[PDB]
Amino acid sequence: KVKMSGLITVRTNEPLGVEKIKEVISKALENIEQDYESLLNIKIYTIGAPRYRVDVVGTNPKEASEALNQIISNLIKIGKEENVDISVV
Amino acid sequence: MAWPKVQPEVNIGVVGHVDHGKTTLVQAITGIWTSKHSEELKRGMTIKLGYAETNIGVCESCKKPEAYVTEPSCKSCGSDDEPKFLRRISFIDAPGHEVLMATMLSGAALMDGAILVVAANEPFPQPQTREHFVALGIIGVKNLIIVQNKVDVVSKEEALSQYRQIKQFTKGTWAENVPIIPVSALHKINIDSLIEGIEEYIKTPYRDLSQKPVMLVIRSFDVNKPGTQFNELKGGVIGGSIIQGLFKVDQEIKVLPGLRVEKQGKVSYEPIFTKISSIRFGDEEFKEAKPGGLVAIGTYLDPSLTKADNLLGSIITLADAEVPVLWNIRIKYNLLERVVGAKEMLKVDPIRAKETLMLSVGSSTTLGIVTSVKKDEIEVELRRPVAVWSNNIRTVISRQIAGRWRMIGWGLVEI
RNA sequence: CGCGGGGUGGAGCAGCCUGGUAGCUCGUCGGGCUCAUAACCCGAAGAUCGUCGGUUCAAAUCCGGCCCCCGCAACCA
Ligand SMILES: Nc1nc2c(ncn2[C@@H]2O[C@H](COP(=O)(O)OP(=O)(O)NP(=O)(O)O)[C@@H](O)[C@H]2O)c(=O)[nH]1
Ligand code: MET
Repeated sequence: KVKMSGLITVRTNEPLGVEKIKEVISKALENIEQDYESLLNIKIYTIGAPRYRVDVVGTNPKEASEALNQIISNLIKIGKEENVDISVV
Repeated sequence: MAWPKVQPEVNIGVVGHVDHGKTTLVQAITGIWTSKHSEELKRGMTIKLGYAETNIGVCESCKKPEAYVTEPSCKSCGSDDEPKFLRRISFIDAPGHEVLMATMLSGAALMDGAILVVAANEPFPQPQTREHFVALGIIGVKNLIIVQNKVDVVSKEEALSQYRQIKQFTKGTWAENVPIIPVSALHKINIDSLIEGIEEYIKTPYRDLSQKPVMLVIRSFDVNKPGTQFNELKGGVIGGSIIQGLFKVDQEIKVLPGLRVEKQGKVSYEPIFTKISSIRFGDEEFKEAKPGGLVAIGTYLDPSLTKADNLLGSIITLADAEVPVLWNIRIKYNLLERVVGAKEMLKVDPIRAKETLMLSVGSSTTLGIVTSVKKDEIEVELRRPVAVWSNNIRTVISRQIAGRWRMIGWGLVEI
Protein backbone atom coordinates (compact mmCIF):
# COMPACT_ATOMS: atom_id res chain seq x y z
CA LYS A 1 0.00 0.00 0.00
CA VAL A 2 2.72 2.49 -0.97
CA LYS A 3 2.43 5.42 -3.37
CA MET A 4 5.51 6.03 -5.56
CA SER A 5 7.60 8.76 -7.18
CA GLY A 6 6.70 7.66 -10.71
CA LEU A 7 7.13 10.78 -12.88
CA ILE A 8 8.35 10.61 -16.51
CA THR A 9 8.32 12.44 -19.86
CA VAL A 10 6.78 10.84 -22.93
CA ARG A 11 6.65 12.04 -26.50
CA THR A 12 4.86 10.75 -29.62
CA ASN A 13 5.58 12.14 -33.11
CA GLU A 14 2.67 11.72 -35.58
CA PRO A 15 -0.50 13.89 -35.89
CA LEU A 16 -2.72 10.79 -36.07
CA GLY A 17 -0.79 9.88 -32.94
CA VAL A 18 -3.56 11.53 -30.95
CA GLU A 19 -5.93 8.82 -32.23
CA LYS A 20 -3.16 6.24 -32.82
CA ILE A 21 -3.00 6.04 -29.04
CA LYS A 22 -6.58 4.72 -29.15
CA GLU A 23 -5.68 2.39 -32.03
CA VAL A 24 -2.97 0.79 -29.94
CA ILE A 25 -5.42 1.00 -27.07
CA SER A 26 -7.62 -1.34 -29.08
CA LYS A 27 -4.55 -3.41 -29.93
CA ALA A 28 -1.65 -3.20 -27.49
CA LEU A 29 -2.83 -2.29 -24.01
CA GLU A 30 -4.32 -5.30 -22.23
CA ASN A 31 -3.59 -7.71 -19.38
CA ILE A 32 -0.90 -5.46 -17.88
CA GLU A 33 -3.36 -4.80 -15.09
CA GLN A 34 -3.80 -8.49 -14.37
CA ASP A 35 -0.05 -9.10 -14.73
CA TYR A 36 -0.39 -8.97 -10.94
CA GLU A 37 -3.41 -9.41 -8.65
CA SER A 38 -5.28 -7.16 -6.17
CA LEU A 39 -4.84 -3.62 -7.54
CA LEU A 40 -7.19 -0.66 -7.82
CA ASN A 41 -6.72 1.33 -11.03
CA ILE A 42 -4.15 2.58 -13.54
CA LYS A 43 -3.58 6.26 -14.28
CA ILE A 44 -1.52 8.81 -16.19
CA TYR A 45 -1.70 12.38 -14.96
CA THR A 46 0.32 15.51 -15.70
CA ILE A 47 2.71 17.32 -13.37
CA GLY A 48 1.26 20.50 -14.75
CA ALA A 49 3.86 20.00 -17.38
CA PRO A 50 4.59 17.62 -20.34
CA ARG A 51 5.80 15.42 -17.49
CA TYR A 52 3.25 12.90 -16.22
CA ARG A 53 3.20 11.20 -12.84
CA VAL A 54 1.67 7.79 -13.46
CA ASP A 55 0.09 5.51 -10.88
CA VAL A 56 -0.40 1.83 -10.09
CA VAL A 57 -2.19 1.14 -6.79
CA GLY A 58 -2.38 -2.10 -4.79
CA THR A 59 -1.96 -3.64 -1.35
CA ASN A 60 1.39 -5.26 -2.10
CA PRO A 61 3.89 -2.44 -1.50
CA LYS A 62 7.15 -3.36 -3.17
CA GLU A 63 5.70 -4.67 -6.41
CA ALA A 64 4.47 -1.11 -6.97
CA SER A 65 7.89 -0.03 -8.22
CA GLU A 66 8.24 -3.28 -10.14
CA ALA A 67 4.91 -2.78 -11.85
CA LEU A 68 5.61 0.93 -12.10
CA ASN A 69 8.78 0.21 -13.97
CA GLN A 70 6.97 -2.23 -16.28
CA ILE A 71 4.47 0.42 -17.31
CA ILE A 72 7.33 2.72 -18.29
CA SER A 73 8.83 -0.15 -20.25
CA ASN A 74 5.63 -0.28 -22.26
CA LEU A 75 6.25 3.03 -24.00
CA ILE A 76 9.91 2.02 -24.17
CA LYS A 77 9.03 -1.12 -26.11
CA ILE A 78 6.46 0.98 -27.95
CA GLY A 79 9.34 3.34 -28.65
CA LYS A 80 11.39 0.44 -30.01
CA GLU A 81 8.42 -0.09 -32.32
CA GLU A 82 6.13 2.93 -32.72
CA ASN A 83 8.78 5.69 -32.42
CA VAL A 84 7.71 6.72 -28.90
CA ASP A 85 10.27 8.45 -26.69
CA ILE A 86 9.46 8.04 -22.99
CA SER A 87 12.66 9.93 -22.17
CA VAL A 88 12.61 12.55 -19.45
CA VAL A 89 15.93 14.41 -19.26
CA MET B 1 -61.19 37.15 -46.16
CA ALA B 2 -57.49 36.46 -45.74
CA TRP B 3 -55.70 33.17 -45.44
CA PRO B 4 -52.77 33.17 -47.90
CA LYS B 5 -49.36 32.14 -46.54
CA VAL B 6 -46.24 33.52 -48.23
CA GLN B 7 -42.48 33.95 -47.69
CA PRO B 8 -41.84 33.64 -43.93
CA GLU B 9 -38.00 33.91 -44.00
CA VAL B 10 -35.36 36.23 -42.49
CA ASN B 11 -35.61 36.35 -38.67
CA ILE B 12 -34.71 39.46 -36.62
CA GLY B 13 -32.92 39.94 -33.27
CA VAL B 14 -32.10 42.71 -30.76
CA VAL B 15 -28.74 43.65 -29.12
CA GLY B 16 -26.95 46.73 -27.66
CA HIS B 17 -25.17 48.10 -24.59
CA VAL B 18 -25.78 45.90 -21.54
CA ASP B 19 -29.40 45.89 -20.30
CA HIS B 20 -30.69 48.12 -23.09
CA GLY B 21 -33.98 46.16 -23.14
CA LYS B 22 -33.12 43.17 -25.32
CA THR B 23 -34.42 40.06 -23.54
CA THR B 24 -37.72 41.75 -22.77
CA LEU B 25 -37.87 42.56 -26.47
CA VAL B 26 -37.36 39.03 -27.77
CA GLN B 27 -39.96 37.88 -25.26
CA ALA B 28 -42.08 41.02 -25.72
CA ILE B 29 -45.16 39.24 -27.04
CA THR B 30 -45.43 35.54 -26.10
CA GLY B 31 -48.00 34.19 -23.62
CA ILE B 32 -50.80 35.64 -21.52
CA TRP B 33 -50.47 34.97 -17.79
CA THR B 34 -50.97 31.32 -16.82
CA SER B 35 -47.66 29.45 -17.20
CA LYS B 36 -45.43 30.58 -20.12
CA HIS B 37 -44.71 34.02 -18.64
CA SER B 38 -42.28 36.76 -17.65
CA GLU B 39 -39.12 36.67 -19.80
CA GLU B 40 -36.02 34.71 -20.95
CA LEU B 41 -35.49 31.15 -19.69
CA LYS B 42 -34.08 29.22 -16.69
CA ARG B 43 -30.51 29.73 -17.94
CA GLY B 44 -29.07 33.19 -18.49
CA MET B 45 -26.05 32.04 -20.45
CA THR B 46 -25.99 32.64 -24.18
CA ILE B 47 -28.00 29.81 -25.78
CA LYS B 48 -31.33 28.92 -27.46
CA LEU B 49 -31.21 31.01 -30.65
CA GLY B 50 -34.82 30.98 -31.83
CA TYR B 51 -37.99 31.78 -29.90
CA ALA B 52 -39.49 29.68 -32.75
CA GLU B 53 -42.88 30.79 -34.08
CA THR B 54 -44.14 34.22 -33.07
CA ASN B 55 -47.76 35.26 -33.39
CA ILE B 56 -48.01 38.61 -35.11
CA GLY B 57 -51.60 39.55 -35.84
CA VAL B 58 -54.11 42.34 -36.35
CA CYS B 59 -57.87 42.95 -36.63
CA GLU B 60 -60.25 44.48 -39.15
CA SER B 61 -62.49 46.84 -37.17
CA CYS B 62 -59.73 48.30 -34.98
CA LYS B 63 -57.62 50.75 -36.96
CA LYS B 64 -54.13 50.11 -38.33
CA PRO B 65 -51.88 52.85 -36.84
CA GLU B 66 -52.23 51.87 -33.18
CA ALA B 67 -52.92 48.13 -33.60
CA TYR B 68 -50.73 45.00 -33.91
CA VAL B 69 -50.26 42.10 -31.40
CA THR B 70 -49.66 38.41 -30.45
CA GLU B 71 -52.41 37.56 -28.00
CA PRO B 72 -55.55 36.49 -29.91
CA SER B 73 -57.68 39.26 -31.46
CA CYS B 74 -58.25 42.44 -29.45
CA LYS B 75 -60.45 43.18 -26.43
CA SER B 76 -59.79 46.89 -26.85
CA CYS B 77 -61.82 47.38 -30.04
CA GLY B 78 -64.28 44.57 -29.33
CA SER B 79 -64.76 40.96 -30.45
CA ASP B 80 -66.79 40.03 -33.54
CA ASP B 81 -64.98 38.15 -36.33
CA GLU B 82 -61.70 36.19 -36.75
CA PRO B 83 -58.45 38.27 -36.82
CA LYS B 84 -55.81 38.30 -39.58
CA PHE B 85 -52.24 36.95 -39.25
CA LEU B 86 -49.04 38.59 -40.58
CA ARG B 87 -46.29 35.91 -40.87
CA ARG B 88 -44.30 33.08 -39.18
CA ILE B 89 -40.99 34.27 -37.68
CA SER B 90 -38.57 33.59 -34.79
CA PHE B 91 -36.94 36.09 -32.45
CA ILE B 92 -33.20 35.75 -31.92
CA ASP B 93 -30.80 37.69 -29.70
CA ALA B 94 -27.23 37.81 -28.44
CA PRO B 95 -25.68 39.06 -25.18
CA GLY B 96 -22.83 41.53 -24.96
CA HIS B 97 -20.65 43.16 -22.34
CA GLU B 98 -16.96 44.03 -21.97
CA VAL B 99 -16.41 40.29 -22.24
CA LEU B 100 -19.37 39.24 -24.34
CA MET B 101 -19.54 41.89 -27.09
CA ALA B 102 -18.14 39.50 -29.70
CA THR B 103 -21.32 37.40 -29.43
CA MET B 104 -23.08 40.23 -31.27
CA LEU B 105 -21.54 39.25 -34.60
CA SER B 106 -22.21 35.55 -34.13
CA GLY B 107 -25.62 36.27 -32.61
CA ALA B 108 -26.41 37.92 -35.93
CA ALA B 109 -26.38 34.46 -37.55
CA LEU B 110 -30.15 33.81 -37.52
CA MET B 111 -30.53 37.56 -37.11
CA ASP B 112 -30.96 39.41 -40.39
CA GLY B 113 -31.97 43.02 -40.18
CA ALA B 114 -31.97 43.19 -36.40
CA ILE B 115 -34.13 45.75 -34.64
CA LEU B 116 -31.99 48.11 -32.55
CA VAL B 117 -32.93 49.27 -29.07
CA VAL B 118 -30.97 52.29 -27.85
CA ALA B 119 -31.12 53.70 -24.32
CA ALA B 120 -33.12 56.48 -22.63
CA ASN B 121 -32.02 56.24 -19.00
CA GLU B 122 -28.34 55.70 -19.91
CA PRO B 123 -26.37 58.43 -21.83
CA PHE B 124 -25.03 57.95 -25.37
CA PRO B 125 -21.35 57.29 -24.90
CA GLN B 126 -20.82 53.86 -23.33
CA PRO B 127 -17.94 51.51 -24.07
CA GLN B 128 -20.01 48.93 -25.96
CA THR B 129 -22.41 51.52 -27.42
CA ARG B 130 -19.97 53.25 -29.73
CA GLU B 131 -18.24 49.88 -29.78
CA HIS B 132 -21.60 48.68 -31.09
CA PHE B 133 -21.69 51.32 -33.81
CA VAL B 134 -18.12 51.16 -35.11
CA ALA B 135 -18.05 47.36 -34.91
CA LEU B 136 -21.55 46.17 -35.87
CA GLY B 137 -22.08 49.02 -38.35
CA ILE B 138 -20.06 47.16 -40.99
CA ILE B 139 -21.83 43.80 -40.46
CA GLY B 140 -24.33 44.65 -43.19
CA VAL B 141 -27.46 45.36 -41.16
CA LYS B 142 -28.84 48.76 -42.14
CA ASN B 143 -32.22 47.43 -41.05
CA LEU B 144 -31.41 48.41 -37.50
CA ILE B 145 -34.42 50.31 -36.23
CA ILE B 146 -33.55 52.44 -33.20
CA VAL B 147 -35.92 52.00 -30.30
CA GLN B 148 -35.41 54.05 -27.19
CA ASN B 149 -36.20 51.91 -24.19
CA LYS B 150 -35.65 52.21 -20.45
CA VAL B 151 -37.74 55.23 -19.57
CA ASP B 152 -40.40 55.06 -16.85
CA VAL B 153 -41.50 58.45 -15.49
CA VAL B 154 -39.75 61.82 -15.30
CA SER B 155 -40.55 65.29 -16.40
CA LYS B 156 -41.78 63.97 -19.74
CA GLU B 157 -39.20 65.93 -21.76
CA GLU B 158 -37.22 62.63 -21.83
CA ALA B 159 -38.76 61.33 -25.10
CA LEU B 160 -37.73 64.06 -27.50
CA SER B 161 -34.56 64.25 -25.39
CA GLN B 162 -33.47 60.75 -26.43
CA TYR B 163 -34.47 61.79 -29.95
CA ARG B 164 -32.03 64.76 -30.13
CA GLN B 165 -28.47 63.38 -30.02
CA ILE B 166 -29.52 60.50 -32.24
CA LYS B 167 -30.86 63.05 -34.70
CA GLN B 168 -27.32 64.43 -34.67
CA PHE B 169 -25.66 61.01 -34.92
CA THR B 170 -26.74 59.07 -38.01
CA LYS B 171 -28.14 60.00 -41.43
CA GLY B 172 -25.23 62.37 -42.04
CA THR B 173 -23.14 59.28 -42.60
CA TRP B 174 -23.38 55.62 -43.58
CA ALA B 175 -26.51 53.73 -42.51
CA GLU B 176 -29.49 55.56 -44.04
CA ASN B 177 -32.80 56.16 -42.30
CA VAL B 178 -33.24 54.28 -39.04
CA PRO B 179 -36.63 54.55 -37.27
CA ILE B 180 -36.43 55.60 -33.59
CA ILE B 181 -39.15 54.22 -31.33
CA PRO B 182 -40.19 55.38 -27.83
CA VAL B 183 -41.34 52.52 -25.51
CA SER B 184 -41.33 51.06 -22.02
CA ALA B 185 -40.60 47.32 -22.01
CA LEU B 186 -40.27 47.64 -18.28
CA HIS B 187 -43.93 47.89 -17.52
CA LYS B 188 -45.44 46.39 -20.70
CA ILE B 189 -46.94 49.86 -21.01
CA ASN B 190 -46.48 51.20 -24.58
CA ILE B 191 -45.36 48.17 -26.69
CA ASP B 192 -47.74 48.81 -29.62
CA SER B 193 -45.56 51.84 -30.25
CA LEU B 194 -42.59 49.49 -30.79
CA ILE B 195 -44.40 47.42 -33.43
CA GLU B 196 -45.91 50.45 -35.15
CA GLY B 197 -42.37 51.79 -35.45
CA ILE B 198 -40.66 48.54 -36.37
CA GLU B 199 -42.82 47.25 -39.23
CA GLU B 200 -40.41 48.69 -41.86
CA TYR B 201 -37.37 46.83 -43.22
CA ILE B 202 -34.16 47.56 -45.18
CA LYS B 203 -33.77 47.50 -49.00
CA THR B 204 -30.87 45.26 -50.26
CA PRO B 205 -31.81 41.81 -51.69
CA TYR B 206 -29.68 38.81 -50.62
CA ARG B 207 -29.45 35.00 -51.08
CA ASP B 208 -29.81 31.89 -48.87
CA LEU B 209 -26.53 29.92 -48.71
CA SER B 210 -23.65 28.22 -50.58
CA GLN B 211 -20.77 30.73 -50.45
CA LYS B 212 -17.25 31.00 -48.99
CA PRO B 213 -17.53 32.13 -45.31
CA VAL B 214 -15.50 31.56 -42.10
CA MET B 215 -16.87 30.92 -38.58
CA LEU B 216 -15.04 31.89 -35.39
CA VAL B 217 -14.73 29.62 -32.34
CA ILE B 218 -15.91 30.53 -28.86
CA ARG B 219 -16.03 29.60 -25.19
CA SER B 220 -15.90 26.14 -23.65
CA PHE B 221 -14.32 24.64 -20.54
CA ASP B 222 -11.15 22.54 -20.61
CA VAL B 223 -12.38 19.07 -19.59
CA ASN B 224 -11.03 17.23 -16.52
CA LYS B 225 -7.25 17.06 -16.55
CA PRO B 226 -5.64 13.59 -16.43
CA GLY B 227 -5.46 13.77 -12.61
CA THR B 228 -8.21 11.20 -12.14
CA GLN B 229 -6.86 8.76 -14.70
CA PHE B 230 -5.57 8.87 -18.28
CA ASN B 231 -9.18 8.03 -19.04
CA GLU B 232 -12.01 10.47 -19.79
CA LEU B 233 -10.48 11.18 -23.20
CA LYS B 234 -13.01 11.67 -25.99
CA GLY B 235 -10.40 14.06 -27.33
CA GLY B 236 -11.61 17.09 -25.40
CA VAL B 237 -14.03 18.48 -27.96
CA ILE B 238 -14.24 22.31 -27.89
CA GLY B 239 -16.51 24.50 -30.02
CA GLY B 240 -17.47 27.84 -31.49
CA SER B 241 -20.22 30.01 -32.96
CA ILE B 242 -21.10 30.96 -36.54
CA ILE B 243 -21.40 34.44 -38.00
CA GLN B 244 -22.00 34.27 -41.75
CA GLY B 245 -23.55 31.56 -43.94
CA LEU B 246 -22.88 27.82 -44.13
CA PHE B 247 -23.36 24.47 -45.88
CA LYS B 248 -23.40 21.18 -43.98
CA VAL B 249 -22.06 18.97 -41.17
CA ASP B 250 -18.43 19.57 -42.21
CA GLN B 251 -16.68 22.08 -39.93
CA GLU B 252 -12.96 21.74 -39.16
CA ILE B 253 -10.71 20.17 -41.79
CA LYS B 254 -7.96 22.61 -40.70
CA VAL B 255 -7.10 24.23 -37.39
CA LEU B 256 -5.71 27.53 -38.52
CA PRO B 257 -3.51 28.80 -36.70
CA GLY B 258 -1.55 26.50 -34.33
CA LEU B 259 1.26 26.01 -31.78
CA ARG B 260 4.51 28.07 -31.69
CA VAL B 261 6.90 25.14 -31.22
CA GLU B 262 9.67 27.69 -30.54
CA LYS B 263 12.55 27.26 -33.06
CA GLN B 264 15.41 29.73 -32.59
CA GLY B 265 14.89 33.47 -33.14
CA LYS B 266 11.81 33.69 -35.35
CA VAL B 267 8.97 31.48 -34.19
CA SER B 268 6.13 30.44 -36.43
CA TYR B 269 2.75 29.29 -35.14
CA GLU B 270 2.06 25.95 -36.85
CA PRO B 271 -1.58 24.83 -37.50
CA ILE B 272 -2.94 21.31 -37.12
CA PHE B 273 -5.36 19.66 -39.56
CA THR B 274 -8.21 17.18 -38.98
CA LYS B 275 -11.64 15.95 -40.14
CA ILE B 276 -14.71 16.34 -37.87
CA SER B 277 -16.01 13.68 -35.47
CA SER B 278 -18.25 15.55 -32.95
CA ILE B 279 -19.96 18.99 -33.01
CA ARG B 280 -21.91 19.48 -29.72
CA PHE B 281 -25.17 21.43 -30.04
CA GLY B 282 -25.96 21.32 -26.32
CA ASP B 283 -26.60 18.72 -23.61
CA GLU B 284 -26.78 16.55 -26.71
CA GLU B 285 -24.95 17.32 -29.98
CA PHE B 286 -25.77 18.27 -33.60
CA LYS B 287 -24.45 17.64 -37.10
CA GLU B 288 -23.65 21.30 -37.93
CA ALA B 289 -22.13 23.96 -35.67
CA LYS B 290 -24.74 26.04 -33.83
CA PRO B 291 -23.87 29.54 -32.50
CA GLY B 292 -24.58 30.92 -29.03
CA GLY B 293 -22.76 29.67 -25.93
CA LEU B 294 -20.80 26.53 -25.05
CA VAL B 295 -20.56 24.22 -28.03
CA ALA B 296 -18.09 21.41 -28.49
CA ILE B 297 -16.54 20.54 -31.85
CA GLY B 298 -14.41 17.43 -32.24
CA THR B 299 -10.81 18.20 -31.40
CA TYR B 300 -8.54 15.40 -30.30
CA LEU B 301 -6.50 16.76 -27.41
CA ASP B 302 -4.65 15.42 -24.41
CA PRO B 303 -5.45 17.94 -21.68
CA SER B 304 -2.40 20.03 -22.56
CA LEU B 305 -2.69 21.63 -26.00
CA THR B 306 -6.21 22.99 -25.47
CA LYS B 307 -4.50 25.84 -23.60
CA ALA B 308 -7.33 26.82 -21.35
CA ASP B 309 -7.18 30.54 -21.92
CA ASN B 310 -3.38 30.53 -21.82
CA LEU B 311 -3.49 31.62 -25.38
CA LEU B 312 -6.50 33.94 -25.65
CA GLY B 313 -8.19 35.38 -28.74
CA SER B 314 -9.40 32.26 -30.56
CA ILE B 315 -8.66 32.73 -34.27
CA ILE B 316 -10.06 30.88 -37.29
CA THR B 317 -9.62 31.61 -40.99
CA LEU B 318 -9.58 29.54 -44.15
CA ALA B 319 -6.75 28.44 -46.49
CA ASP B 320 -3.48 30.45 -46.74
CA ALA B 321 -0.72 31.68 -49.07
CA GLU B 322 1.01 28.74 -47.44
CA VAL B 323 4.30 29.98 -45.92
CA PRO B 324 4.68 30.08 -42.08
CA VAL B 325 6.33 33.47 -42.27
CA LEU B 326 4.58 35.49 -44.92
CA TRP B 327 4.81 39.21 -44.51
CA ASN B 328 3.86 41.78 -47.06
CA ILE B 329 1.25 44.25 -45.84
CA ARG B 330 -0.37 47.01 -47.93
CA ILE B 331 -3.28 48.78 -46.21
CA LYS B 332 -5.51 51.58 -47.46
CA TYR B 333 -6.84 53.26 -44.35
CA ASN B 334 -9.75 55.46 -43.38
CA LEU B 335 -9.72 56.06 -39.63
CA LEU B 336 -12.07 58.74 -38.29
CA GLU B 337 -12.74 62.49 -38.41
CA ARG B 338 -10.94 62.85 -35.05
CA VAL B 339 -9.09 60.35 -32.82
CA VAL B 340 -10.94 58.37 -30.16
CA GLY B 341 -9.02 57.21 -27.09
CA ALA B 342 -10.13 57.04 -23.51
CA LYS B 343 -12.68 59.67 -22.40
CA GLU B 344 -10.32 62.41 -23.65
CA MET B 345 -11.55 64.59 -26.54
CA LEU B 346 -8.16 66.09 -27.56
CA LYS B 347 -6.55 65.21 -30.88
CA VAL B 348 -3.63 62.78 -31.20
CA ASP B 349 -0.69 62.86 -33.62
CA PRO B 350 -1.05 62.11 -37.39
CA ILE B 351 1.35 60.02 -39.48
CA ARG B 352 5.05 60.24 -38.62
CA ALA B 353 8.04 58.12 -39.65
CA LYS B 354 8.42 54.51 -38.42
CA GLU B 355 5.63 54.70 -35.80
CA THR B 356 4.35 51.47 -34.21
CA LEU B 357 0.67 50.55 -34.17
CA MET B 358 -1.44 47.55 -33.32
CA LEU B 359 -2.33 45.71 -36.45
CA SER B 360 -4.90 43.28 -35.21
CA VAL B 361 -6.50 40.88 -37.63
CA GLY B 362 -9.34 38.92 -36.02
CA SER B 363 -8.91 37.56 -32.50
CA SER B 364 -5.18 38.13 -32.56
CA THR B 365 -3.65 41.50 -31.76
CA THR B 366 -0.30 41.59 -33.52
CA LEU B 367 2.64 43.95 -33.19
CA GLY B 368 2.70 46.02 -36.27
CA ILE B 369 4.99 48.54 -37.70
CA VAL B 370 3.36 51.30 -39.58
CA THR B 371 6.37 52.34 -41.60
CA SER B 372 6.09 53.76 -45.11
CA VAL B 373 4.06 56.96 -45.41
CA LYS B 374 2.12 56.67 -48.65
CA LYS B 375 -0.09 59.56 -47.54
CA ASP B 376 -3.50 57.97 -46.75
CA GLU B 377 -2.21 54.41 -47.21
CA ILE B 378 0.42 52.58 -45.12
CA GLU B 379 2.59 49.45 -45.00
CA VAL B 380 2.37 47.56 -41.72
CA GLU B 381 4.60 44.60 -40.83
CA LEU B 382 3.57 41.85 -38.35
CA ARG B 383 5.40 39.33 -36.13
CA ARG B 384 3.19 36.40 -35.02
CA PRO B 385 2.02 34.39 -38.08
CA VAL B 386 -1.53 34.97 -39.41
CA ALA B 387 -3.57 34.49 -42.59
CA VAL B 388 -6.07 36.96 -44.04
CA TRP B 389 -8.50 35.62 -46.67
CA SER B 390 -9.75 38.50 -48.86
CA ASN B 391 -9.23 42.23 -49.53
CA ASN B 392 -12.57 42.86 -47.86
CA ILE B 393 -11.75 43.14 -44.15
CA ARG B 394 -11.67 45.49 -41.17
CA THR B 395 -8.28 45.96 -39.50
CA VAL B 396 -8.38 46.90 -35.83
CA ILE B 397 -5.67 49.46 -35.13
CA SER B 398 -4.28 50.74 -31.83
CA ARG B 399 -1.67 53.06 -30.32
CA GLN B 400 1.22 52.55 -27.93
CA ILE B 401 1.74 54.58 -24.81
CA ALA B 402 3.65 53.00 -21.89
CA GLY B 403 2.38 49.40 -21.91
CA ARG B 404 -1.11 50.70 -22.54
CA TRP B 405 -3.26 50.67 -25.67
CA ARG B 406 -5.63 53.07 -27.47
CA MET B 407 -7.64 52.28 -30.62
CA ILE B 408 -7.21 55.10 -33.14
CA GLY B 409 -9.22 54.03 -36.21
CA TRP B 410 -9.62 51.64 -39.14
CA GLY B 411 -8.10 50.51 -42.44
CA LEU B 412 -8.33 47.58 -44.88
CA VAL B 413 -5.64 45.39 -46.44
CA GLU B 414 -5.70 44.72 -50.13
CA ILE B 415 -4.48 41.39 -51.57
C1' C C 1 -14.51 12.81 -9.75
C1' G C 2 -17.06 20.11 -15.05
C1' C C 3 -15.02 25.83 -12.24
C1' G C 4 -11.48 28.90 -15.84
C1' G C 5 -6.38 34.12 -15.73
C1' G C 6 -3.84 34.75 -11.86
C1' G C 7 -0.43 36.85 -8.34
C1' U C 8 8.05 36.04 -11.18
C1' G C 9 9.36 45.73 -8.06
C1' G C 10 3.61 50.26 -7.27
C1' A C 11 0.33 48.74 -15.21
C1' G C 12 0.33 43.54 -19.10
C1' C C 13 3.70 38.92 -17.97
C1' A C 14 5.25 31.95 -22.60
C1' G C 15 7.54 32.07 -14.04
C1' C C 16 5.24 25.97 -12.50
C1' C C 17 10.32 19.61 -17.94
C1' U C 18 14.79 21.84 -18.05
C1' G C 19 16.14 21.32 -8.88
C1' G C 20 19.90 28.22 -6.50
C1' U C 21 21.87 35.45 -13.21
C1' A C 22 16.59 38.04 -12.66
C1' G C 23 12.91 42.86 -17.20
C1' C C 24 10.53 44.15 -23.14
C1' U C 25 6.70 48.07 -22.87
C1' C C 26 5.23 51.82 -15.90
C1' G C 27 5.71 55.61 -12.42
C1' U C 28 9.98 58.95 -9.58
C1' C C 29 14.26 62.76 -6.51
C1' G C 30 19.78 64.81 -8.16
C1' G C 31 22.30 67.15 -14.09
C1' G C 32 19.12 68.08 -17.69
C1' C C 33 19.39 71.37 -23.41
C1' U C 34 24.13 78.72 -25.48
C1' C C 35 15.15 77.23 -28.71
C1' A C 36 9.65 75.25 -26.53
C1' U C 37 9.83 68.45 -25.37
C1' A C 38 3.92 63.78 -23.50
C1' A C 39 10.61 61.87 -28.44
C1' C C 40 14.14 60.84 -24.89
C1' C C 41 19.76 61.65 -23.28
C1' C C 42 22.24 59.00 -17.24
C1' G C 43 17.83 52.61 -16.02
C1' A C 44 20.17 56.56 -9.21
C1' A C 45 16.11 54.27 -6.28
C1' G C 46 14.85 49.41 -3.34
C1' A C 47 15.46 43.27 -3.14
C1' U C 48 9.50 39.83 2.23
C1' C C 49 7.68 36.15 -4.67
C1' G C 50 0.83 36.82 -0.44
C1' U C 51 0.47 32.51 5.10
C1' C C 52 2.84 27.69 6.07
C1' G C 53 5.13 23.00 7.41
C1' G C 54 8.16 19.63 4.89
C1' U C 55 12.20 18.33 0.95
C1' U C 56 16.71 21.45 1.37
C1' C C 57 24.37 22.35 -0.01
C1' A C 58 19.90 27.39 -0.80
C1' A C 59 14.84 28.13 -1.96
C1' A C 60 12.35 32.85 -7.45
C1' U C 61 10.66 27.53 -9.18
C1' C C 62 7.23 21.28 -6.02
C1' C C 63 2.26 17.75 -2.79
C1' G C 64 -0.93 19.69 0.30
C1' G C 65 -3.86 23.04 3.94
C1' C C 66 -4.91 29.40 3.86
C1' C C 67 -6.04 32.22 0.18
C1' C C 68 -7.70 38.60 -1.58
C1' C C 69 -9.03 39.84 -6.80
C1' C C 70 -11.34 39.02 -12.38
C1' G C 71 -14.74 34.79 -13.37
C1' C C 72 -18.16 32.47 -19.29
C1' A C 73 -12.41 37.79 -21.59
C1' A C 74 -11.45 41.65 -28.29
C1' C C 75 -13.07 46.26 -33.25
C1' C C 76 -12.92 47.79 -24.24
C1' A C 77 -17.19 57.08 -22.02
N1 LIG D 1 -30.05 50.32 -15.47
C1 LIG D 1 -31.31 49.91 -15.67
N2 LIG D 1 -31.60 48.61 -15.61
C2 LIG D 1 -32.93 48.38 -15.83
C3 LIG D 1 -33.91 49.31 -16.10
N3 LIG D 1 -35.14 48.70 -16.28
C4 LIG D 1 -34.89 47.43 -16.11
N4 LIG D 1 -33.57 47.16 -15.84
C5 LIG D 1 -33.01 45.84 -15.59
O1 LIG D 1 -32.81 45.10 -16.78
C6 LIG D 1 -32.60 43.74 -16.31
C7 LIG D 1 -32.81 42.77 -17.45
O2 LIG D 1 -31.61 42.66 -18.19
P1 LIG D 1 -31.57 41.94 -19.59
O3 LIG D 1 -32.99 41.94 -20.04
O4 LIG D 1 -30.84 40.65 -19.39
O5 LIG D 1 -30.77 42.86 -20.49
P2 LIG D 1 -31.32 43.40 -21.79
O6 LIG D 1 -32.01 44.66 -21.44
O7 LIG D 1 -32.12 42.34 -22.42
N5 LIG D 1 -30.07 43.61 -22.74
P3 LIG D 1 -28.86 42.58 -22.68
O8 LIG D 1 -29.38 41.32 -22.01
O9 LIG D 1 -28.47 42.11 -24.06
O10 LIG D 1 -27.76 43.29 -21.93
C8 LIG D 1 -33.50 43.56 -15.10
O11 LIG D 1 -32.73 43.00 -14.04
C9 LIG D 1 -33.97 44.99 -14.79
O12 LIG D 1 -33.86 45.34 -13.43
C10 LIG D 1 -33.58 50.67 -16.17
O13 LIG D 1 -34.35 51.61 -16.41
N6 LIG D 1 -32.23 50.89 -15.94
C1 MET E 1 -16.05 58.60 -25.63
O1 MET E 1 -14.98 59.10 -25.36
C2 MET E 1 -16.71 58.84 -26.98
N1 MET E 1 -16.45 60.18 -27.48
C3 MET E 1 -16.24 57.79 -27.99
C4 MET E 1 -17.18 57.57 -29.16
S1 MET E 1 -18.03 59.09 -29.66
C5 MET E 1 -19.64 58.84 -28.92
